[PDB]
Amino acid sequence: VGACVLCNSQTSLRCGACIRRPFLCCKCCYDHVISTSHKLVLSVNPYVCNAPGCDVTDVTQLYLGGMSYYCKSHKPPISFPLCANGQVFGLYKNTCVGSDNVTDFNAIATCDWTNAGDYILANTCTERLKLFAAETLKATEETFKLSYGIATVREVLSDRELHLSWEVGKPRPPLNRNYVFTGYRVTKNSKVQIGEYTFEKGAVVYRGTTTYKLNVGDYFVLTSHTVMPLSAPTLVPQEHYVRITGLYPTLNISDEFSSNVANYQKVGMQKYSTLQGPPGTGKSHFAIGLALYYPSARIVYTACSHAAVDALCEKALKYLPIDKCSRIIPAVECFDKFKVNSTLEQYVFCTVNALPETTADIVVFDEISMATNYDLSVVNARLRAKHYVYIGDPAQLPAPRTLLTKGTLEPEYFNSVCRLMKTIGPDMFLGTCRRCPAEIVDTVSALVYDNKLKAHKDKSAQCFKMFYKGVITHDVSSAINRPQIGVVREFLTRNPAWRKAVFISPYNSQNAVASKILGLPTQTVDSSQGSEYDYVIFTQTTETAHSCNVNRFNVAITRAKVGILCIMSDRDLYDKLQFTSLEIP
Amino acid sequence: NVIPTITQMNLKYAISAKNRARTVAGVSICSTMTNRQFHQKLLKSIAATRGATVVIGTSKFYGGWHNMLKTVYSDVENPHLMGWDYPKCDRAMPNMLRIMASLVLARKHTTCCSLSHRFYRLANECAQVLSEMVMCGGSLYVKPGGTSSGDATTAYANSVFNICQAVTANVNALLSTDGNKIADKYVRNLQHRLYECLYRNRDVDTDFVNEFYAYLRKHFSMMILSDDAVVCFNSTYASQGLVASIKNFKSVLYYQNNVFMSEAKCWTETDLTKGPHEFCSQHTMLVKQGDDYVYLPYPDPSRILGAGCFVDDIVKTDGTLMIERFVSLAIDAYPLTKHPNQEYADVFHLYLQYIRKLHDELTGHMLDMYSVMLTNDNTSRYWEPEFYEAMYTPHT
Amino acid sequence: FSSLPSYAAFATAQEAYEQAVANGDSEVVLKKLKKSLNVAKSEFDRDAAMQRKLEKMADQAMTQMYKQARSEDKRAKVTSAMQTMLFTMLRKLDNDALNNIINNARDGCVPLNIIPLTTAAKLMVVIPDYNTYKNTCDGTTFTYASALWEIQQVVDADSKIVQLSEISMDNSPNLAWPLIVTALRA
Amino acid sequence: FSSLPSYAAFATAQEAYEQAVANGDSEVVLKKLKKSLNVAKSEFDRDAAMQRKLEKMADQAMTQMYKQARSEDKRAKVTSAMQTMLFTMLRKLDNDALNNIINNARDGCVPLNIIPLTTAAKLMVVIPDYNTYKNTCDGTTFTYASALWEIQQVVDADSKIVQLSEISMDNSPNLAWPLIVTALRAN
RNA sequence: UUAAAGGUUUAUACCUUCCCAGGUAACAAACCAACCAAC
Ligand SMILES: [Zn+2]
Ligand SMILES: [Zn+2]
Ligand SMILES: [Zn+2]
Repeated sequence: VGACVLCNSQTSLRCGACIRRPFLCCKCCYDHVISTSHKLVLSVNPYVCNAPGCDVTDVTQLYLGGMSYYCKSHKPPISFPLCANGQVFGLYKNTCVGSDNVTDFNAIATCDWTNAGDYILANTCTERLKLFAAETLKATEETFKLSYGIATVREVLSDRELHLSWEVGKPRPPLNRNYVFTGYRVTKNSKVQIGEYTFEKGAVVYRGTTTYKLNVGDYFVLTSHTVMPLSAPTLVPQEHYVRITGLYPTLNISDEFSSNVANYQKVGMQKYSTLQGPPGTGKSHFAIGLALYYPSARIVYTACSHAAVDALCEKALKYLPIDKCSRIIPAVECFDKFKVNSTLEQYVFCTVNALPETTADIVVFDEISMATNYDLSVVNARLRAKHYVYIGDPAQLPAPRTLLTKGTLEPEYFNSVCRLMKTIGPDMFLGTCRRCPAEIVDTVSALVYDNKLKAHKDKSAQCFKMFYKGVITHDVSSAINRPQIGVVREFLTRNPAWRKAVFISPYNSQNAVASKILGLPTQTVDSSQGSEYDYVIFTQTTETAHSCNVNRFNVAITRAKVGILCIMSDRDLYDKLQFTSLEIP
Repeated sequence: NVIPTITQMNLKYAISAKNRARTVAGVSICSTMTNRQFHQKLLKSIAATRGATVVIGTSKFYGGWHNMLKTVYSDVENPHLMGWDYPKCDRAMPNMLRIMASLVLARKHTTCCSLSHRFYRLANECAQVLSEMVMCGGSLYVKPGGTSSGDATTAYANSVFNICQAVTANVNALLSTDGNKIADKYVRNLQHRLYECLYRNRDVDTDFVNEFYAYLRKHFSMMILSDDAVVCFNSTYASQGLVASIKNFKSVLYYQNNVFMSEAKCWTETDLTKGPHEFCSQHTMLVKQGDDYVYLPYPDPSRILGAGCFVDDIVKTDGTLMIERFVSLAIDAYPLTKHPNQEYADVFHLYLQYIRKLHDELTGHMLDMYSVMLTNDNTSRYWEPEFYEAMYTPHT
Repeated sequence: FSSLPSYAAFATAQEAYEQAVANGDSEVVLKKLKKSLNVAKSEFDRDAAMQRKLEKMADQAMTQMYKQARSEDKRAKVTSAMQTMLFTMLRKLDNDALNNIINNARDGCVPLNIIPLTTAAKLMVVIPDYNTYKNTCDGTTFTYASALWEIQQVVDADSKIVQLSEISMDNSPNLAWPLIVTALRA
Repeated sequence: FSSLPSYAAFATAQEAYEQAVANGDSEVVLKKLKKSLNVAKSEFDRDAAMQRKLEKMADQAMTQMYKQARSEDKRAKVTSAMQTMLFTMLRKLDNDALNNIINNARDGCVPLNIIPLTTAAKLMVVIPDYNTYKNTCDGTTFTYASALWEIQQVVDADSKIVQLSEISMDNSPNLAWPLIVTALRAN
């Protein structure tokens, strides 16, 4: 028993081959079986022929008799077909409205999540269909993770280097930090976890969360978890007020916090607020600023990853009372300076998949660009708050979509919050960028920020760009441009002060080669978000859509605080780059 | 051959009036098969006979209770009613009497089995239902004796043991009487020949066995069901010490059962227009129906109300899913309408009204929500007294 | 059984036979109007029989299934229904000794062991703050479970002892607050 | 029932019937016409009532032998289970301390109740109270069945470990007290 | 009011018997499932 996903009509008929088993009203279920390949009908019992040794599972061939369901070959004389008169017999048959068009639901429930069109339908459909699309996309990702083979430690060549034998007949997952494995210790009759691990080409260089002395026998698989049903929408209904509702602003605020006071009042004027924060603008400065601005308000800080919420705790520890703050951790080393698992504390810090069921005066979403409609819906089902604050940036990276192969996911399709602010504009905006010099700011303001991003620093004259195709080589799951690295090596010899820089690239293999050749610390652009360095060296290494991602490139070259060197393969972004150009040595 | 087996010790979960954790015996399958291939045919005849002393298999509906009570009143001179119950029948019964019951049950194989076959069947029975090895909570223990409730022939063996105890009580009552004071020549000669046949003869005398059986049937009429018994006896002979009284039962139990019985288990009735005080936990009341006075059994109303209020599974807590549960209870509680006490009839009337309310509630969840009507007309008789009155009328 | 086409056939036959009987036409001709008439009930009182059995299959199929949607749903929500029923009956009982501890436990005061019935045994209670300490304990007495219990010991959450006169409001924060209190029934 | 031969005869008789009825020759001619179809409706009767009642028995036969096959597979499963259970419980027999005591029997028959008494290598005592613990299982080593046993493990009713130092007189009321003490036969 | 009986097949009508179909009701026997009571 449930509610029809297209009608909200009470129903018990679930599409049997449809992975999330959604409740479909008799008319809706009839259309879903007659217009797709879904032929299994699940009700309280299945509408499967209960005759011995029968495989008939299509409802349009089934007849109800006596007290059961039979195929035409096995049916008794007296019956009426389960599929007749434009509806399927079942619970709540009379109370049924139906839908004029079933195309969107069919497209979402039949898609393999490999096309950008699937995501555009998922993020542009109705709220209930949005929820179903989120459920089926996460379930499809979870099952696809199981499609990868088992990697077992055959030989431990040294520390930080292993030798892995892979399962036959199954694909090997790409070796990058986006694929987090888990070890398993061989026992008498079962297996036990030995931690979470990441892998990279060497042999294979492994980086586990907890150091161990693993030997021959340990194996790694990508951990999967049960996909929970959704009930709450991705966004609560918008409400606009004439006064600040449920909050009391402080009468004494510091000049560190005065710039956002007007934005702190707008947070009180609406049910939910969308906030865009450029690199180095003080997104943590703002969100923790709402805490002191409303001292009596109970605020829950939530984020998708452990890293961001800990960074919020780090900035909270700098400005907020340690006794009133709490860090919720499920039963990964994270923030451990607040009291652990204290739901009823005034200031609660936790991630999406571990938030408890509670209420608060304000709930703070950080890093909303990596958030999906699933994470949006889950927390709203967990937290009921008077005010809702979404902080993130469309011009920054999204959560990776492994199944996506065709097309590029525009920011206005990452999630519901990203869709509004990319269309109706952000509710507030901080126009001051404090980290990068003006030249990076002016380049990234025109590219993605509508020229709305202002710089706080002046021009640094250490932002340097070079156009160099080089030679691109490909390994199993990444790309390498050794001549691009060689140019950087020649640059370092003539500019020894640039050896304090951090090497960044959109490919892990490029970082692996550059680390041994240059010796600089290496970071992928996806992992570099939320960090900062004085100098960085960026190599595009390709001209692919992965490297030319205007959200990624915004993230890539903006991790430098003083100076930057960009070896570019794409002419379009090179021309957009307002840096001082060089000639190839 | 001999096949020792293991019988598991399960723990029951049911409604009761005293806090004892009653347990039952999960006997194995081989013993079940081999004991069936004997006592299926032995006992299906017992369960299908009407008018005998053992009333196993006789229903109380459609006038069965009246027929049984009138049969047990079969021509007694100065009738009184008496009843008793053994304190611990299963856990204190000696092995000798169980062996005796098994032997009298196997007496029916005079043709199909030779002596060796009978002995080995008896050995198998003694090995797996008398002194078997019981598994109580994951450990094996040796059973001292008694009887295992959960085998094929528990009730019939209990009936045999009950009849044996009654006959022993009668014999002890007759042989212990003075004898010089007995004023009836026939009874004095009966006593003399009873002593001769007990302690002066090594072989069975069928003539005196028939004579004494006729005497017992004439003056001491029994009705036996497992360990329950109701007896109609000549009061004058019992007062004179010529048939077994209740103290004769107590002495026999004391010296042949290692058990002392008290008045909490036994009762007497001097007016037989009221029926037995208790038999199978049913009270008997003489009512009038259709120009005839009949006997109807009614239960303790507390039992019916407790069965209504407390349930085994949580699904039974919702009335609409289990309505036949209340129909059966109303069938069992109908005879309370005739009781002089008003609350007893109020129980049955309350049950009928609750059944009506349950039917209306079931109809409402349907019509309102998923628009369908299933009231029918065969349901309307479930809250009328005719359907239940027909259960106690002798026409089937 | 009115919305069927062979109903229209039966109606035509009935009209024809009514005309034949009201007219008194012939002997064999009206036999023809009763030949194709009594058969019209052989494809009516039949096709309106299987379908009429089908309908009662329906109403009662829709029934063996609402009560399973119901049976399998009811045994999946026991843990909240039982608790709500418990507290509804407990509130309906309206006993002072039960209500006192109900309110004490809803705000601050939970005992650490079964409340003893004898006049000797020990009782250990948890006091979370001073506000409850005012309501319950007054001096060397302790009113709880509608009974009087003399305190023999009060120790803070850090397992350090505390005396029965320091406790006040000026050492408000100079006391750890999850005080535990030991008492004996009077 | 359409691929039956009598359908063709019924159809051709009916076709001639409708053709001559539209023609409408006479009763003297249509008598044979309306008798041939009246016997063709009787033929298709027979053979169609000789067929649709065999589809029931064939279906019943298929179901019955389905059921018998299922039973015959379950029998093999239970046979394998019983045999493997016997063979795995035989391997704990301690086939050296049992052979010696068996060989000393005059006939080879020994009572069952003395087999675990003189051969088993583990003893598990169950203790209801401390006073019974004092007289039976006192200390780290005790004696029973004319043998000496040494304690290795003690658990309470909750199957949690208890050290031998916790079993005192005054500390007894703080223990679940069907204590299970397991020990090995020492030599 | 129209000699008699007998003869044949065919058409019509009635009655009777058998057989083959279709529906209604009853009775019983089996099987399956849920529930209640007693020792
Ligand atoms: Zn589907
Ligand atoms: Zn619908
Ligand atoms: Zn089938």
